[PDB]
Amino acid sequence: EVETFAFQAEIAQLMSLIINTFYSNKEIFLRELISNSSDALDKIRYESLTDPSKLDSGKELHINLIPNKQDRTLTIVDTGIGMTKADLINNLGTIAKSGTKAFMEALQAGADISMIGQFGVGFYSAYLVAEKVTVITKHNDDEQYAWESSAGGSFTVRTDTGEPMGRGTKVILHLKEDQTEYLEERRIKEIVKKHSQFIGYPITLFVEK
Ligand SMILES: CCCCn1c(Cc2cc(OC)c(OC)c(OC)c2Cl)nc2c(N)ncnc21
Repeated sequence: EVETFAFQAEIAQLMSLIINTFYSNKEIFLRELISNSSDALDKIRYESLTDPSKLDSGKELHINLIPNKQDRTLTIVDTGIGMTKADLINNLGTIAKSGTKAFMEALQAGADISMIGQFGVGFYSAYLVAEKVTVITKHNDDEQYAWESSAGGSFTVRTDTGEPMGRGTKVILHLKEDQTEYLEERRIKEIVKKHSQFIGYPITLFVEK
């Protein structure tokens, strides 16, 4: 069964703001996702010091950027800690609620959208460039799941019967028609070099085709 949930009002409201505000500097969505991945890889690495069995789902700690012009997707892959079902449905949105208030407050005071990351809600910057985001994730303690939202105030969760991923997270950005620049190799390299040059894991930019 695919299950459908309502975002908290405040989260829905943030997402509409990100979709609706005029803001040209959309490229910062990629460092927000990569930094989420880097945080997630730090977590698993730390947890495995006191529990080496946590890496039985895979030792390699890395980030892949995968463009696909044919599906119009950019996918951000990591082998970090992953998320559980309770993360996806409840936990993450509960934390996200206060970062959302603070972010929204700071924007009136003239902070700008590029600062979303300081408020723990940088994931939603994905909606600057994506018409739909699909999140595939596998935590050690749990099953593999697919979360997916086109905003509009709802999200879905189902158990994923697709490829098994070992441990980690794929964020599949289904790009808006006029955002296909983020599928171009030189563009991605440029942004990674500009905003994400000091990440402590290998980041592989896959090329087509
Ligand atoms: C915000 C901290 C943790 C959530 N998280 C995120 C960011 C994130 C945050 C969310 O809430 C604020 C969120 O809920 C809609 C989310 O969706 C599945 C993701 Cl994807 N990315 C990763 C990742 N690559 N690996 C592990 N955990 C992640």
